[PDB]
Amino acid sequence: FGLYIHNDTMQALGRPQDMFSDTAIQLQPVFAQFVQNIHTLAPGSTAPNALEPVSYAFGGGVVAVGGKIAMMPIALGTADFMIHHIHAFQIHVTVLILLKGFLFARNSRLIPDKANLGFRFPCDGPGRGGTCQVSGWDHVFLGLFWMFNT
Amino acid sequence: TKFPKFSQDLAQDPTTRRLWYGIATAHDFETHDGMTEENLYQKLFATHFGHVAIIFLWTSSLLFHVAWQGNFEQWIKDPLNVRPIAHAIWDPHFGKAAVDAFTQAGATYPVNIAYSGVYHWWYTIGMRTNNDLYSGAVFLLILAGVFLFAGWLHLQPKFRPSLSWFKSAEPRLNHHLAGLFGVSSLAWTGHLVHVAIPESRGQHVGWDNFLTTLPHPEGLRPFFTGNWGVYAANPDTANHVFGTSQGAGTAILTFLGGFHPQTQSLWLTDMAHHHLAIAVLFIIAGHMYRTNFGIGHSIKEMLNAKNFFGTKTEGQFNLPHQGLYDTINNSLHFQLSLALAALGTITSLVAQHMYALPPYAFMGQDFTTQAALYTHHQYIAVFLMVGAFAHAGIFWVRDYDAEQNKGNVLDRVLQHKEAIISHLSWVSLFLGFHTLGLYVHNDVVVAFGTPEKQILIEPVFAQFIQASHGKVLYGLNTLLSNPDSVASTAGAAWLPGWLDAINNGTNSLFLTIGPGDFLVHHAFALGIHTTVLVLVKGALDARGSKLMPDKKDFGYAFPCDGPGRGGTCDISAWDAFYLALFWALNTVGWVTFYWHWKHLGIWQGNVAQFNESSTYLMGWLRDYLWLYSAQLINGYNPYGMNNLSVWAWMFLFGHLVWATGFMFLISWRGYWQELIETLVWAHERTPLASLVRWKDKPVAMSIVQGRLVGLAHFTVGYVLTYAAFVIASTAGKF
Amino acid sequence: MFSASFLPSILVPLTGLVFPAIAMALLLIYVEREDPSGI
Amino acid sequence: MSISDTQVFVALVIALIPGVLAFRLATELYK
Ligand SMILES: CC1=C(C/C=C(\C)CCC[C@H](C)CCC[C@H](C)CCCC(C)C)C(=O)c2ccccc2C1=O
Ligand code: SF4
Ligand code: SF4
Repeated sequence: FGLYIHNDTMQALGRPQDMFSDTAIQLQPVFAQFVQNIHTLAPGSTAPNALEPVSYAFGGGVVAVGGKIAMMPIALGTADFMIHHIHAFQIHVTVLILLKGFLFARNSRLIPDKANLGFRFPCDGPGRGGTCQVSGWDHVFLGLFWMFNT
Repeated sequence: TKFPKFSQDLAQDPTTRRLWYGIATAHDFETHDGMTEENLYQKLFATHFGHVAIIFLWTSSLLFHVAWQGNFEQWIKDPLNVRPIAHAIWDPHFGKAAVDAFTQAGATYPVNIAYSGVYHWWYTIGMRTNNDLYSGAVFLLILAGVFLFAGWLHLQPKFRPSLSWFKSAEPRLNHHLAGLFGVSSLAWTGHLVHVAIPESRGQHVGWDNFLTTLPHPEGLRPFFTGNWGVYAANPDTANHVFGTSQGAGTAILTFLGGFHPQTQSLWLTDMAHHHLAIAVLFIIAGHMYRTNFGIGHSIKEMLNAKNFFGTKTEGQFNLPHQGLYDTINNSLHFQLSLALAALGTITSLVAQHMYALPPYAFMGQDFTTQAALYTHHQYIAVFLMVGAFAHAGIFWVRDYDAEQNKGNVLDRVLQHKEAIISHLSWVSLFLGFHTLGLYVHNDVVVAFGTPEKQILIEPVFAQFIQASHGKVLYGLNTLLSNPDSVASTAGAAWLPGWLDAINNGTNSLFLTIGPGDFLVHHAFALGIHTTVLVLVKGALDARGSKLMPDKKDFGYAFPCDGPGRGGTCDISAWDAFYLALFWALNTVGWVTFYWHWKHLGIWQGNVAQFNESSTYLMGWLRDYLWLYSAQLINGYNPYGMNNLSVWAWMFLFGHLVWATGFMFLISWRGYWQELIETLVWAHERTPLASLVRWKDKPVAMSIVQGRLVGLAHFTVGYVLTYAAFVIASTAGKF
Repeated sequence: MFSASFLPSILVPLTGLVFPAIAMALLLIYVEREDPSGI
Repeated sequence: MSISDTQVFVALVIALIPGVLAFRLATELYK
């Protein structure tokens, strides 16, 4: 995200050469391209008794009908990178919240009575400062917010 | 107690023999005073490290030196004629025509010719310039140094491996047989397709351009689709020239088979496909045993299987095998003997798969190089095996427990050794008697003027196997001489080229034979038969004899057992080793001269002399003994010199040390001491020189040391002269 | 000669003669050492 | 082609790393 807003600032700052697409500073997801490629020429050798590729977004001809597209190969340039990476980002934080509630369900480093007390309860008084939202389903609250974003 | 410290005993004697015995034990570790197992194991670890380090240093030595003052590129331009360069020459004592008969290949300094043949192999690997091998030296040098330091590290306390870490085998097994060369041959294959084949086809691929250019234009297509015939694209043409592109090709893995019509060597693509095969084959062979993880074959308990399908067993193949698998892990002489025997065998095989399957270019035309290499490797091989038998013998005294092997297969061998040695003596006597009788038959019959009254045998079993491999010369129409049999549609999938090659028996590919080959091959049989005879006799007497059973406790040592019955000298368990060494030297001489005469007659095609004078031994010592030496004998003489004087000096030096050997062998230590007495008497009583005294009181030599020095002199005398003769003859006759 | 310097002219004698000399001298004085130290 | 003072160089890489490294690996075992 900070990379994203960096490029944002650069575009707003009359420094367009500091952008990150093909026409500027480079980065290219070669792995997806190569896997799609090795998928393109699959039939004949890997699939002898097979006529056309499995789909046409990887490779093949642009299949259509009328003045209306059915399927064409999809292009992965530069913008794919940060999009997939922020996908992974949010999935990571989601797992973080949920698994955190999972492990720290029965005993925390401060609350040793959680499972001794329940999993649906608001708080444990203003001890240690505050303790509100120390159950688990509030963890899943935050998690469902995050998965909404995702 | 200082010298020798490793034995407090030997430093308690004021006789010069101390020094003599001081330097004949420093590499017998387990005999030093006070060192248990793990000490020995760890220092053996380190010392083996040092050995491979100095091997690397040696390689760097030769390679840097040829990089310095050689003509490798001048050998690139005119390969089949330009001669390689060994190194520079520097001796003030030198002659006159030396500088006058040395400076060639455009050089102005006294160059030294090279014979080992690293140029051909290296260019085959695809080198072009001096800087290549310059950097090569520079970096394997640092490799050697780092390896040395690695050896040093494990000497520190916190880096001391465990004895159990040494006993556990299966990890070493898998790691070696899969991850030592399988992956390494994979890496070599990568170097082949990335560098070697391009340089063969004339394209230069350095250390930077290799990152962007491809092995094949169809590259990465069969990578993950499975049409591997695509990489078997258009092969190289019938006119291609290495290092050029005239009729080039764009095929990576081919199976052409036979030879390449220009280098008459193995095809490089066949080599790559071969290496790939064995690599993946060893990898699938890698996971074959059981590790610390919980699957596989438990070696020390696989053969601990004494039951299957009701009928239990006596073992695998129904023979006892229980209790010895710890020994291979207990002793070291056992593994050492196995390794030595294996190595010697495959070295002989190597020496045999060279003069028919040229691996590198220009190999066949340059006779002197390949000839020297062949006899070199075979000589290396012969007493390499004797090492195996000797260490087997010494294992039999040190590393052996009785009850642990009660009734297993070893004891059942020992129980009937007698018939073995008896029948072996029998076959030796038979073959010797009859071969000598047939020889002398020929000699007398030809010694009367009538040769038709003389026997000629004719071998046909080798003839049958020759045609049966696919030779047509004899026209028997069997098994690829019969182009219609059941197996006549099989073999290589590129057997046409192989057939063109083998039919073209013009090269060294299974040449015809006659009666002589029958004779000498039976001679070889005899030779190895008596050799193994004496060796196994010494081995199976490593414990004791009928008329001297105690020797098991006397040791693999001197014991003489003075004249009980007529004498008992030479009973000491490697007395046999001397005899075996003689019996091996004469055998290897026989065989290498046979090879030499064969290929010499093949050189100019005049096979008439061999077949004509192979029967009676007069012909042997007349046709090839002195009919090639005047080309060498007059290298120097009262009239002039040549570039061979040093080789005549080789001859004569060898003869001298040879006779010195006889001197040491015949006279014994009962005469060389009386005169040392009177010769000590002198210094005591002459004036103006009685000032000085003795560092140490001198005495005569020892017996075993006398035997050893005599044998050493004999062997060194034998080695030199024959080498000089062979290379001088090959380079003087072509 | 070639592109290298004089070195192959005189670097053999010291390796040929003097280094063996010191080698054997040090060795001989080593094989007579006192007790219990030695270098 | 051939070389220059760079051979004095390749001599200089020796006598510190390999030289005294081998010296130590020798003297470890108590002359
Ligand atoms: C000659 C001989 C001797 C006598 C051999 C002796 C005394 C050894 C020879 C003395 C030394 C080895 C001579 C070498 C001296 C060198 C000249 C000194 C070396 C110094 C240089 C390196 C500078 C025996 O003791 C013997 C014992 C049993 C069987 C046969 C024989 C036998 O044949
Ligand atoms: S910490 Fe806040 S939410 Fe929790 S009990 Fe106290 S006042 Fe209520
Ligand atoms: S050589 Fe002498 S000491 Fe040795 S066994 Fe024979 S007689 Fe006895």
